[PDB]
Amino acid sequence: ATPRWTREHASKIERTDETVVPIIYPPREDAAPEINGWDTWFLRERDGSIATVGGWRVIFSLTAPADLLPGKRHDVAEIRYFYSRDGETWFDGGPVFEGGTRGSRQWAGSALLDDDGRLYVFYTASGRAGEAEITYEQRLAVGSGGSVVADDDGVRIEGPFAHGVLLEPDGERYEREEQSRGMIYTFRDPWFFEDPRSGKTYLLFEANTPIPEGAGACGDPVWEEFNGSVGIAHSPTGDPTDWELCDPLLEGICVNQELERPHVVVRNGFYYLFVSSHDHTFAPGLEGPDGLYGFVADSLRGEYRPLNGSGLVLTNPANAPYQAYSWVAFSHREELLVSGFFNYYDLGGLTLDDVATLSPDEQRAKFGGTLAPTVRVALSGDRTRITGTLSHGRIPLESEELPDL
Ligand SMILES: OC[C@H]1O[C@@](CO)(O[C@H]2O[C@H](CO)[C@@H](O)[C@H](O)[C@H]2O)[C@@H](O)[C@@H]1O
Repeated sequence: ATPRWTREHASKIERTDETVVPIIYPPREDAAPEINGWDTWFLRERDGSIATVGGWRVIFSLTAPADLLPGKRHDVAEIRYFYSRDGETWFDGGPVFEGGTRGSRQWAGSALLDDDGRLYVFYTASGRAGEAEITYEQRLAVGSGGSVVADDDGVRIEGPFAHGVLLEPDGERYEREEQSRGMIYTFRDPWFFEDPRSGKTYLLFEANTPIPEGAGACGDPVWEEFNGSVGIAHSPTGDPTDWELCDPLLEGICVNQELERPHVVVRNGFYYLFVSSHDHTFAPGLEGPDGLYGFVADSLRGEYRPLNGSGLVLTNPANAPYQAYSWVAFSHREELLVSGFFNYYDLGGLTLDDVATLSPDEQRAKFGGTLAPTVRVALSGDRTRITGTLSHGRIPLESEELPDL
C-alpha cells in the first residue's frame, strides 16, 4: 500500500511567494577557479547532526575540471571533500579516494562519522571501472574504513579505503536497468539516516518501481514509464555496510521519473521527506519546475502527504528557472536550512537542450559550479514558507546564531 505522489497533487504545482528563492548572483571569487562543484552533502554524526572534528565541518561535492563542458561533467564526476571552521570559507581538501573507487565515475551519496570514529562515504558507482564505452549502470557503494585527522592547520582524510557495492536493484520493488522503459532507470544517491525514535539504522536512495507492460497501472500506458520512487534499506545490526531492501517510502508513478537526492528531516514529532526533481522528468499532462518537493508523515515509513498540497517546497524564479538544483534540507534550531548548488544562469530564455548548442566558452560562464546561497525556510505542519537566505554555501551548526528577520 505504498504512499503515492499522485497526478491530482502534481496538477496543483504552482510558483508562490512562499516557494520561490531570490535570484542567485555569482560569488565575488571562486574557492577553486580550477574546479566546478555540484551535488554537495555533509559529514554527519550517527543522529544526522553536522559532524565537527577539532572545530572543522566537512562537506563532500561532485567535482569536474572547470575547463570541461558542463553537460558532460556527469561522465567524469569525482568526489572531493572541503573543510571549514566558520561555515562560509571552505578549503579544498582534494579527492576523497586515492584508490579502487567503484564505477567508471562516482555520483552523489552521504557521509557518516560513526560513534566508533570510523568514516563511511556512501556514493553511487556509475558504470564499471575502466569500461570501454560509458554505461549508466548505478549501484549503491561505500568507501569504508577512512580516518579523519584535524590539526589547527586543516583536515586530511587519510588511511586505506575499503570500497564495496552495498545494494543493486532487486527487480520486484526497485526497477533494474534491464526493466527500464522510457528514460534511463535510477538507483543512486544513498543517504544514511538513524531514526531518532526507533534507533534503527536506514539508508534512503532514489530508485524506480517496476511497472509491467500492459499492467494498466496508470490511466495512460506512456505515463507508467515515469516510475520514480524513494527506496529505503534497513541494517538490523546497525553496521553501516550491512543492508536489506525494504518497501519504498513513496512512489511518483505516472508523475515523475527522477525523485533525486531523497533525505529525511525529523522536526518535533514529524518526518519531512525531501526530493529534488526536474521539469523535464515530469510525465506528460503535468507541468512542474526544477525544484525541491516535500512530503510529511507522523512515522518514517508512514502515509506521506505532499507539503503545500502540490508537494512543491522550493523552486527558482521564472526568469532564472535553472539557477539552482540538488537541494539538501537540514535542521537549525527552529528553522530549516536548504543548500543546493549554483547551476545554470543568464540563459535569456534558453532550455537545457539549447545550452548544448552554444560555444564551449558560452556554455562555461553560464554555469556556477559553486554552492548556492543557503535558503532559510519555516515548516508549519504540511505548509512551508521561504524566510530568507544566507551567504553562498553557508552550512552553520546549531551552536551558531543566524542574522535576525
Ligand atoms: O551526477 C550525478 C548526480 O546528479 C544528480 C543531481 O543533479 O542527477 C543528475 O544527473 C543524472 C545523471 O546524468 C540525471 O539522471 C539527472 O536528470 C540529473 O538531475 C543526482 O541524481 C546524482 O547524484
